[PDB]
Amino acid sequence: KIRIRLKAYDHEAIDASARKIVETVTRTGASVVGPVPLPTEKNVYCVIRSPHKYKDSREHFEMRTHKRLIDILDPTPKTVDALMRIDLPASVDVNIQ
Amino acid sequence: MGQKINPHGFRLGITTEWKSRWYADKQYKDYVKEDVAIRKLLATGLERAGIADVEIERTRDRVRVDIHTARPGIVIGRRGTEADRIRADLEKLTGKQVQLNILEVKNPESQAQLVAQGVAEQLSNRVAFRRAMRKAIQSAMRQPNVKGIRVQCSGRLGGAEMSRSEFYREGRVPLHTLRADIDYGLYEAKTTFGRIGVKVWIYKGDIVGG
Amino acid sequence: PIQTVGRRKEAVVRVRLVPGTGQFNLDGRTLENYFPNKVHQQLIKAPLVTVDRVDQFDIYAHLDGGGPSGQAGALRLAIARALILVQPEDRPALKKAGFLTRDPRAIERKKYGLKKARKAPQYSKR
Amino acid sequence: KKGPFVDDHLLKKVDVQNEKNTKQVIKTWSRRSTIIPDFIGHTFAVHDGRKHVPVFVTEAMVGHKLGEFAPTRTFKGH
Amino acid sequence: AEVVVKGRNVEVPDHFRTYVSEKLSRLERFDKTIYLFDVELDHERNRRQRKNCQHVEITARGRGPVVRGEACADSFYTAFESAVQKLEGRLRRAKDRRKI
Amino acid sequence: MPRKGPAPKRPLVNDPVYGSQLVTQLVNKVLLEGKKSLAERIVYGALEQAREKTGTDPVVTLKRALDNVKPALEVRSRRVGGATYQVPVEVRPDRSTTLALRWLVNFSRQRREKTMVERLANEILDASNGLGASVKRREDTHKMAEANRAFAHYRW
Amino acid sequence: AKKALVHKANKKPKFAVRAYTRCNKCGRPHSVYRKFGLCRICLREMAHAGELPGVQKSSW
Amino acid sequence: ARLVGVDLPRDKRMEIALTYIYGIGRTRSNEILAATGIDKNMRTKDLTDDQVTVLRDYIEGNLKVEGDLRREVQADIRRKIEIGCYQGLRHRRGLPVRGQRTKTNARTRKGPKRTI
RNA sequence: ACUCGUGAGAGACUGCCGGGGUCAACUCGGAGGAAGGUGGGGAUGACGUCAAGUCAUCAUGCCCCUUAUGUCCAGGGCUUCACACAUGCUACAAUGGCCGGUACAAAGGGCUGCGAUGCCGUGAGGUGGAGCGAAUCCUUUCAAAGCCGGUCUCAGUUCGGAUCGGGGUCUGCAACUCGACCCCGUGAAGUCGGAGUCGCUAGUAAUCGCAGAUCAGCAACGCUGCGGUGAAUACGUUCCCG
Repeated sequence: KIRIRLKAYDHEAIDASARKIVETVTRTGASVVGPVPLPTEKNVYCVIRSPHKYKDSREHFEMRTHKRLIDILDPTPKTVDALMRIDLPASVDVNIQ
Repeated sequence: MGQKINPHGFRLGITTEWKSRWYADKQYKDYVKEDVAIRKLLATGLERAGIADVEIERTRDRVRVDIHTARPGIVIGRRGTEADRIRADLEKLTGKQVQLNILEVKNPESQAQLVAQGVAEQLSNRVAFRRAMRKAIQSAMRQPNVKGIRVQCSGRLGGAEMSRSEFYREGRVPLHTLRADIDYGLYEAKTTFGRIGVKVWIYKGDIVGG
Repeated sequence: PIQTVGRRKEAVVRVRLVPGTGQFNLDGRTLENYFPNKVHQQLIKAPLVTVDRVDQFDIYAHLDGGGPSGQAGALRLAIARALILVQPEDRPALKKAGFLTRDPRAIERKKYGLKKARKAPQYSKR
Repeated sequence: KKGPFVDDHLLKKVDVQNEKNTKQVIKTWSRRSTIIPDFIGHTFAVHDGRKHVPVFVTEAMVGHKLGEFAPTRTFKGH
Repeated sequence: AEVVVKGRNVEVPDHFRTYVSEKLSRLERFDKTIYLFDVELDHERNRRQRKNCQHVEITARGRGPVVRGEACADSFYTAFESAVQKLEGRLRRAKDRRKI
Repeated sequence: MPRKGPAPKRPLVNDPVYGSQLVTQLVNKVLLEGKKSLAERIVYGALEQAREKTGTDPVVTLKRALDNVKPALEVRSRRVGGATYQVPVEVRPDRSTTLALRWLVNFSRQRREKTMVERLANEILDASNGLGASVKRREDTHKMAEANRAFAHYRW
Repeated sequence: AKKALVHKANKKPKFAVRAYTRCNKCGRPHSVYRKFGLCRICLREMAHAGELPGVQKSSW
Repeated sequence: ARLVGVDLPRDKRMEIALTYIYGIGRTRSNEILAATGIDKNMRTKDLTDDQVTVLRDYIEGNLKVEGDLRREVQADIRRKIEIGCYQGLRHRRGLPVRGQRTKTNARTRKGPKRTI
């Protein structure tokens, strides 16, 4: 098995990217698990929004990390070539485990 | 005073895209540092040239630096002579290799950053400031298709001692509406008496385009 | 059969239909040994007392989240919507008494510049 | 108590001082250790930043780090 | 009568200490109700081919609750004089107004 | 929610063991904060000690003490023109039950029994006979109301 | 944020306790974050300009 | 009862009755009463003089008490006040020794308040 | 199949019925419905004010230093203390303390990091490395207040932990001035707090733990968040404040 776990910042780009992976492996023909949402991680960073003394009146900046999963069973190298062949959005990093 | 949040940072989730785009775990502080030194390296000669936008896409450690400007011809002088010099210095300052894409905006008077460029560069050049504000406007409203127009100039206007803010507009510029597609640009004039910070809001349209 | 999901503050409970002489299965425990407070004991059996099928209905439940009382109020909700899922003409009699309606009251967000949510730092102007 | 701190510059100097059986006033930077009882009898000019204070080392000094036989702050109040 | 004297951004001359003591000391005269006084001395206008605007703030916990009181003037002594005139009238009002 | 009119109040469930609005309301006014379960153990234990010292229904003893502390008139506060006037006003039912339970709990809390259960038991019993300090606070409140009857006219 | 200190916090120190963060863009010594390497002011201005990838203004 | 030198009260449990000596707190009571064998729940009225014997010989033998700790603590504080330490200076001036806050608090070392 | 995780979608519009409305807006009740009338909370600060804040985040006009007002290092200081204020935390006990047994969370964090079973300690921890770049491994299967039981009998106490002495562990080149944590002892003030004054209208107040950022270590009782248990009252605008 080749299990692809892809992470990104956009849910739209990771959904169309997962559509590219499902359309790719499904196009070459294999047994493939569809896109599974692993949930998130959020990094919340509270910033005192003042150059000088105003400890109250903050603004806090979050950080969304979207995690999608596609599990690949029964790999054939004509399918494995198209994995390293094209990645379209490139804001997505793909873990191959 | 006016506690107005930067609207490109107020709609950066909804309408306006990020300028820099990648994914980074445990490489992020390095990508930040390279992003900063790249934008400092693209400040000077491109601010002579007419720079508006500096996007950095970043693939598997190549890099892709893309610039939206208002004159392909000052950014690209002799082919490779003006392009590949700043490109090559981006290749040496970063520990990477640079694919520099350079492209023109269809209307320079449409972008709020370039309006702030032309206004503040006129205001360093000893022209009348109310005449300058009026020049940038009116013509901008028609140019392509804008609905909003807010030009605020603070600082030593005309070389006076008091720091008088000015406020000219035309049309509709709603900031609290999030389906606004507002371009925002503040650029700061450099006179001998000081610096005249110019803010320009440009409201293109109602269109979500979701 | 007929399951269900009852959602209180951050708790959640899952029950299922079943006909039998009185039994109550929580997470491996009995109802009198999982809820030792005897007031939540009313707070969950009150939908059974309204449409009076207190003994003629036994089913097991599994839960998650909350504390004691969030799981109690959640299990009230899941019994109630289960009693929709037994007989729909029990449904106007539940909703009339104050039932079938989960309480949307949750612990609200703490606000910056405050000790808690809705609590200012106590300020003595001079 | 794996190994207590030793002041290697003062350690080298102290050994030389006691091998020759010579006693000399020492202008010492070190506020950090009175490590061995080999330091007994040697006069230490402790440096609180601003001047050097002579300190005699006796048997009771073992276990007190060297700097604060000389204090760094001055207070009277009136 | 506990008298705390802070700057804001300013020297605090021995003339300012003594004068502060004597104006504010008027209040010790006739308002026995006093406790703590907190006195804080701002200095802007300065640096601008113009005359410095002083500001004095004074805090006063009476015996009971908390007065505050704020004054802006071209100089410091005239400002603290004025501030004590205001405070004296107020307090006797908070003395005043009552007595059936 | 004042100055907009009357605000809607939360409905209060009755007691499981005893079956009364007034028992549960006594529990929610026993609740030194956080521990409603421990408030229920104090109220329940105190009312079974009242069951021991009466041999009757405890809620009848509770409502008889609640009746014997319940006030009818309360004084207040309006200062017409430079003089503070104690003004007597008719007390609503919920206001009277609130003053009865709140006085009962607080002056049980001043009383010198060992635990809280013996305090609340002895205060419900002494308020049932009429010998607690809380009944003396009812008589002092009607003392201030009847002593200040004339100022009540304002119709306020 | 003097260039002797901006430059001195980037060399190899003679002890490992001596190496501190010091925000890269301006050189601000206090209130520096580790994931960004930016102080709170450069985080706020750069995150407002969309320059940092995917940190955005929060509301839950 | 009577013991090492502390007059025991009328009605206290043993793990509290041992605590009223200068060298013994709660944990030493839980270890002494485990080593010797006296029940911790025993009152002082119900205490046996042979239990005073075995308990007394144990806690004067393998542990120190009133005179040893008062002369030892006193001799160590005056030890560091004779040699000239900075903690000696803190015990001299009547200041907190651990280098803690002296500007507002540390009133338990300065003591009762005089206000100027 | 049930959750749950994250994608798309439906759903609250005075839409439906009754009454007031100038037959207008809108308001009082009812039904359906998970929710009823801006359902709850956020993010969102108009024109301007206050010469408010910041030339120490940064940028900068002008003036000043350039053999120092630059810069490199050791040591010291920013932690001093007769005081006064300010925000917090622990309390003054029985709705409590201490010992034993037992049940339920949410969110988070992790590479020269998080580090398990096992073994050595009384305990901080030591030895060791399973396993994890993590819905998986680790933070124990996660809590504490809760419940069941025993003891304490109102006392300056089995309340309270400040202080001080001895003895340690860990981090670091280095814990003296100046770190935290653990063990033994020590055992002070404090009996609900004058004038006053502050917060809060429902999952709120109150109380209970948990995580995070900064960080080798920590002055964290701070800050930002997460959930647990969970009240009272609002007659009403005369009075104080805006």
